[PDB]
Amino acid sequence: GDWSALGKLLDKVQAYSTAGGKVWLSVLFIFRILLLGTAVESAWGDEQSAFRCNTQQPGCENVCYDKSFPISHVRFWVLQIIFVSVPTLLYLAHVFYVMRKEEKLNKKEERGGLLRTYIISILFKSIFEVAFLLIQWYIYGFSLSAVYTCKRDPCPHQVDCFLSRPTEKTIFIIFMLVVSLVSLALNIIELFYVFFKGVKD
Amino acid sequence: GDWSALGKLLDKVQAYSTAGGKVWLSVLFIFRILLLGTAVESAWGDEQSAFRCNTQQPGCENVCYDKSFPISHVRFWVLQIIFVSVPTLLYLAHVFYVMRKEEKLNKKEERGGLLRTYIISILFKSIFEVAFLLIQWYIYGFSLSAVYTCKRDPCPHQVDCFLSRPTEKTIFIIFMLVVSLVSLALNIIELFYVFFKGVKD
Amino acid sequence: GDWSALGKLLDKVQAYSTAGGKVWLSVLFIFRILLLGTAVESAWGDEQSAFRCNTQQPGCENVCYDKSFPISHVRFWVLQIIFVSVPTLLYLAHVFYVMRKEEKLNKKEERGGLLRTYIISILFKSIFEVAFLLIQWYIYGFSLSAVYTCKRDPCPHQVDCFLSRPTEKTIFIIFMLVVSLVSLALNIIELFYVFFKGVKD
Amino acid sequence: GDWSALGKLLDKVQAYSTAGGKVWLSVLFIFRILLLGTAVESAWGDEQSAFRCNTQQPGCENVCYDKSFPISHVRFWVLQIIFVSVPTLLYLAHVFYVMRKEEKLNKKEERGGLLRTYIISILFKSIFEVAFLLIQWYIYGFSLSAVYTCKRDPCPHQVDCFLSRPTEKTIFIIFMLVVSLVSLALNIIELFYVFFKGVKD
Amino acid sequence: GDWSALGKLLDKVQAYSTAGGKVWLSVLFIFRILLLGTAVESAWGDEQSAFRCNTQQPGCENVCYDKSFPISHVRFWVLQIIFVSVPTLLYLAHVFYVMRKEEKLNKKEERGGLLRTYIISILFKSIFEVAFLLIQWYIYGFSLSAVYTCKRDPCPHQVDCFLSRPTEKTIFIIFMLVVSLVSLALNIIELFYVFFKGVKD
Amino acid sequence: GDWSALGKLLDKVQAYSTAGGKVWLSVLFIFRILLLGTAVESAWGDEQSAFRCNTQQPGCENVCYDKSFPISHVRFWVLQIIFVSVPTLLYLAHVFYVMRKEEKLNKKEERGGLLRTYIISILFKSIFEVAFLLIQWYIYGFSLSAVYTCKRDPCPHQVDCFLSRPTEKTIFIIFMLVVSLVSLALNIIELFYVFFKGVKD
Ligand SMILES: CC(C)CCC[C@@H](C)[C@H]1CC[C@H]2[C@@H]3CC=C4C[C@@H](OC(=O)CCC(=O)O)CC[C@]4(C)[C@H]3CC[C@]12C
Ligand SMILES: CC(C)CCC[C@@H](C)[C@H]1CC[C@H]2[C@@H]3CC=C4C[C@@H](OC(=O)CCC(=O)O)CC[C@]4(C)[C@H]3CC[C@]12C
Ligand SMILES: CC(C)CCC[C@@H](C)[C@H]1CC[C@H]2[C@@H]3CC=C4C[C@@H](OC(=O)CCC(=O)O)CC[C@]4(C)[C@H]3CC[C@]12C
Ligand SMILES: CC(C)CCC[C@@H](C)[C@H]1CC[C@H]2[C@@H]3CC=C4C[C@@H](OC(=O)CCC(=O)O)CC[C@]4(C)[C@H]3CC[C@]12C
Ligand SMILES: CC(C)CCC[C@@H](C)[C@H]1CC[C@H]2[C@@H]3CC=C4C[C@@H](OC(=O)CCC(=O)O)CC[C@]4(C)[C@H]3CC[C@]12C
Ligand SMILES: CC(C)CCC[C@@H](C)[C@H]1CC[C@H]2[C@@H]3CC=C4C[C@@H](OC(=O)CCC(=O)O)CC[C@]4(C)[C@H]3CC[C@]12C
Repeated sequence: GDWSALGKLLDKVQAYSTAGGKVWLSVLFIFRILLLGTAVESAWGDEQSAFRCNTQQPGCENVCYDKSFPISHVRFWVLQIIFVSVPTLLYLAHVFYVMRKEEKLNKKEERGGLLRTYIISILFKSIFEVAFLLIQWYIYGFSLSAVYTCKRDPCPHQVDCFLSRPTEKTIFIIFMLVVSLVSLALNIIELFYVFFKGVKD
Repeated sequence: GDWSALGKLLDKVQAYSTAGGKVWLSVLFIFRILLLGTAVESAWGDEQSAFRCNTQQPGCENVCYDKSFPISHVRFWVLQIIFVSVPTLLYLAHVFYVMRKEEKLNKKEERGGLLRTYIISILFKSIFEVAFLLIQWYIYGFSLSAVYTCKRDPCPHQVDCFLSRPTEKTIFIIFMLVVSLVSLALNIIELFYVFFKGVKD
Repeated sequence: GDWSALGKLLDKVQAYSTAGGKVWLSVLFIFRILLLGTAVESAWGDEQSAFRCNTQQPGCENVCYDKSFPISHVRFWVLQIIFVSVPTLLYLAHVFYVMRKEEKLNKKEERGGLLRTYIISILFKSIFEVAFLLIQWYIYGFSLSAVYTCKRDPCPHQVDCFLSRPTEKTIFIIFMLVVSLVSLALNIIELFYVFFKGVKD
Repeated sequence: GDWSALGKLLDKVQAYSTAGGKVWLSVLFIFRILLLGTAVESAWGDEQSAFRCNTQQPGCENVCYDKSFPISHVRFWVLQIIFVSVPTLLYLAHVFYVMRKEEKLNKKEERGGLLRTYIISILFKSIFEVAFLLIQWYIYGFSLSAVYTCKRDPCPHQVDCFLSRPTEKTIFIIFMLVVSLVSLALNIIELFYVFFKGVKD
Repeated sequence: GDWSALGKLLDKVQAYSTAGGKVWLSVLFIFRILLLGTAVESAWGDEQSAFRCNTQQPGCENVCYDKSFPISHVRFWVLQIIFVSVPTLLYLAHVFYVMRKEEKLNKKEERGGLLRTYIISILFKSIFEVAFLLIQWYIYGFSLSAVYTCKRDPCPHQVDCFLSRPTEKTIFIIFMLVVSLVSLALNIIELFYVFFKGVKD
Repeated sequence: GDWSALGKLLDKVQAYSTAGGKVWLSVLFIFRILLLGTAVESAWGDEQSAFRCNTQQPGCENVCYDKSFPISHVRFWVLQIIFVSVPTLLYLAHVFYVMRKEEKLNKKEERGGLLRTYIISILFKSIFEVAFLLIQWYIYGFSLSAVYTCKRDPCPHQVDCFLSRPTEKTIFIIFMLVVSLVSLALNIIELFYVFFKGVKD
């Protein structure tokens, strides 16, 4: 029977949030982490072993693979999720510490103080997710072709290379895209609601 | 001695369900997850290493494997199970939050409100499972042959490829099919019972 | 100090069982699962990598391996153990739920009802284990030879193939066989005892 | 504060044992399991990949490896340790159940009964460990040579094969041998003490 | 309900630290360990398997790889993080032991004593992190080129070698660099604050 | 709230030890185990796969590798740490059992007894660590060269072999050496202190 303080912190951290938004956002986060950890990781098990190019020059395949894939999508998604998860942890730690400070102050002596930080965290999450989506659109796009052309030294003129299981990777990319879009929509809806309620004072 | 609240939530979430259906559905879910995680995963350990085609052109085997298997069945099953498991988690979280809200309201002051969401969750589970079954029937069918014909560029005209342990994969596919059929039958029986009882008011 | 209810359920679920049979069956189950998970799994680490056939035709080894081994014994044993473990879990869940229902009924108001299901579970376990043993006898037998003859297309006429470490696999097969025989004997002894006691009323 | 019953069972199960023998036997068991699980397992990581024979006939190396090593020592040690650990678990379960039965009997009503089983367990442990040691002496001996001669079909006349890191395996075999000898000595000392005390009545 | 002593130790160990610095430093440490353990480790999965040099002499690639990479960056980062984490653990253990000693002393009898050690720990952390950064700058720099020249025996004159995915490794190196810079800035800010407050007495 | 007995045992087992030595020794042990388990294990991931010798005779590389490395350093370090950790566990178990015996004796009835064993454990730890260090100095030394000469049958006259990443292994060997030296110094300081205090009576 030592769950009262945890419940108190949980209910105090959810003051200004919508009744429905909490469950949707939590289950979306859980779905994202489960999908990232369970099966999509094995799809990128063989990123370079099965990658072959049609040439005889040794060492050309390494540089061609480097140029084709500047960074694997799995680690990009990991960075995205950790960067969208950090601000909530910061907010939780800050509110926990200030609550303990207030508890000590009231034990010894037996708007905007919190909403501003909440809005800052929400806008940071939104801007980070939209920036990551824009970067992914700019670098890789949202389609993969099984044939790639490589024109980097020391490979002569042009060479051809083939990827592995492009359809599966494309499907998973689309899934991550739609999940991120849903997350952005939920965050912007929450921000609109809180701002609309704050206008009415 | 901190299990009273968990038991209260567990008994409150099982209000309108049948006496017998709960145990059957729970053990079916446990059997499905155990079978998916324990042994069937190792059967797909070598999906592309042992896959060989009878040709000398480099790079043809990659595209032939891509065309033969647009998506591995294991990850399809993982997506199916997570999509049929999410709505129950949503329902549980929603009922937990509303119960906490009612507890706070009654502490400070010392049909269809829930059945509609229950029916929505049941119908969502049924439609998702039947849609996944229909998609699996449409794409892969329910039989695998050890010999496949590939007619994709840059392979000349037609080439032949061989899979690995098709009989074992076919057996596991049939097992998953019958498990899904049992799940659908249980869900439709529960829906029929609850609707029949609701007709009598 | 929250183990009283678990102990109550444990002692209530063991009403009609013999004093000695409980420990023997439990330790047999633990021994079986430990042996299956600890060391025998590594013996089947290389099932197809070390399997070689004496031919030059590409792709013949895959179909020959498929025909030689329709299904690996490890996954067959996993299916057998899960199918002999499910009915006990069903019985436990059912008795737990009915006990909670009776507790609620008696709180608000401050033979064959269970033996039939017990006998059904025992007979189901016995019939499933004997069926699995019969299937294993019919398909694989209980001996493995290091040399196998393959006569399947597209391999010409007949080819020869060699397995790996047949003696170790044979020893483990014999071990699993004797364990299953002991389990069947214990189950039939329990059934005989309970029926003999029920005859005397 | 729910450790009183566990302590009661622990002190009741250690009635007739020596004051010093308990700690020595327990730490010996812990040392054995830690050594088996931590580092010696990796030494047998490459049992067949690095095993090479000096021939050109395909498939001869498989049968030669099978004949050279009928069973890996690691799994033999696992079987030995599980077979010497089971009887103590049986004794603990039996004494726990009879203690619960006596507790229920005394709640409702508010030598050789145990020593015989104890001696049976001790003698079973001793006979099993000595039998395993004798079998290991009879089959593998206690020395490994880096060169082995194979005279099994279909290899012509005689062929030569080489093992991997024989010195390390020999050292670990000697370590397991001395640990087993210490265990046997401790068990026989305990049996001698208990019999000598029982003679005096 | 056994968390009071842990909370007491946690609040006593955070006496002289800033209100804001605690959460920032803790979340920075958590982010660092999560990034090190989650995804960056897999990027160095193939450090030597994919490393190829353009030559025919056997054994030259080993020495060229040894000369190119005196030590992998992952283990260097592990050493850095463990060396910057040890002093805080030492401080925590020391304060815990002295608090227990004082508790015993006061039970039986029913500035600079701690700040000096705190400052020592802070300066040790700062000097260790700056030393590690300087060493990394001196040895590897902060850029990797896909082509390397090797001039070590027994390779004739000069040979060329190619690395793998240099861009990803460079990105992760930059990430670790900026994280370390942030950590150093936070530590120096904390030291400046505590010294400035100690000047005023 | 069930930590009082554990704290009592912890404070009673630390009677004669120095105030400062406890934390230093504990953190040294934690650092050693963390370093052994975290990163140094992966450095020996490829001990035999990358080891190549300049010859054409099959099977010579196996015996040359066996002669070059009689035993891997990682398992030697594991044996060293387990052998220096066992005596403390023995002392803890013995003091726990005698404390329980005294508690039972005083409940029913409502120098050198411990220091000798403490000194025995300390001297055993010191002698074991110094013996392991001497053995490591005698067998492997403290330096590794990338080129090794092999003169064992059936290799003709002399052959040359190359190791992998010798610099990293040398650095880790030096690290383990200095850690062991620090441990020996701490143990001898503790022994000197306790003997000096015991002289004064
Ligand atoms: C070992 C794990 C399984 C449990 C211990 C860690 C948890 C207490 C932490 C880790 C990650 C946290 C989550 C990280 C991100 C978010 C998104 C966050 O989104 C919001 O709705 C914004 C803040 C709010 O409205 O509460 C809600 C909290 C949540 C689910 C956090 C809840 C608390 C979690 C589960
Ligand atoms: C770490 C794990 C082992 C325990 C912590 C998580 C559990 C509390 C959750 C995770 C998955 C949940 C299950 C996911 C899906 C379902 C199907 C669901 O199906 C129904 O019968 C519909 C709803 C109902 O009638 O209760 C019943 C609840 C159950 C078993 C859930 C029960 C609660 C579970 C076990
Ligand atoms: C995470 C694990 C280690 C603990 C949580 C799960 C256990 C509470 C369950 C899982 C598997 C169950 C076992 C599965 C099969 C059987 C065989 C069954 O056989 C019988 O004797 C028939 C029924 C009876 O007489 O009780 C006895 C119960 C037992 C050991 C079950 C006891 C309860 C177990 C250990
Ligand atoms: C998950 C694990 C770490 C804890 C849960 C299981 C333990 C409660 C069991 C598992 C294995 C058991 C051990 C298996 C074998 C033995 C040898 C046995 O040898 C004897 O001295 C004979 C019997 C006696 O004199 O008590 C003593 C008990 C012991 C250590 C057992 C003690 C209880 C153990 C640790
Ligand atoms: C099994 C794990 C997940 C929990 C058990 C171990 C923790 C109790 C320890 C392990 C590592 C420790 C951390 C290691 C390093 C630091 C940095 C340290 O930096 C400071 O702010 C300096 C000291 C202070 O101001 O408190 C703060 C404590 C913290 C987070 C420690 C807090 C306590 C931790 C989490
Ligand atoms: C699952 C693990 C993380 C916790 C359960 C096991 C611990 C209770 C044991 C396992 C290893 C033990 C350690 C092994 C070796 C030593 C060295 C030993 O060195 C001394 O200072 C000598 C004895 C003393 O002065 O106390 C101190 C105790 C300690 C840290 C032991 C403390 C208790 C430990 C952590």
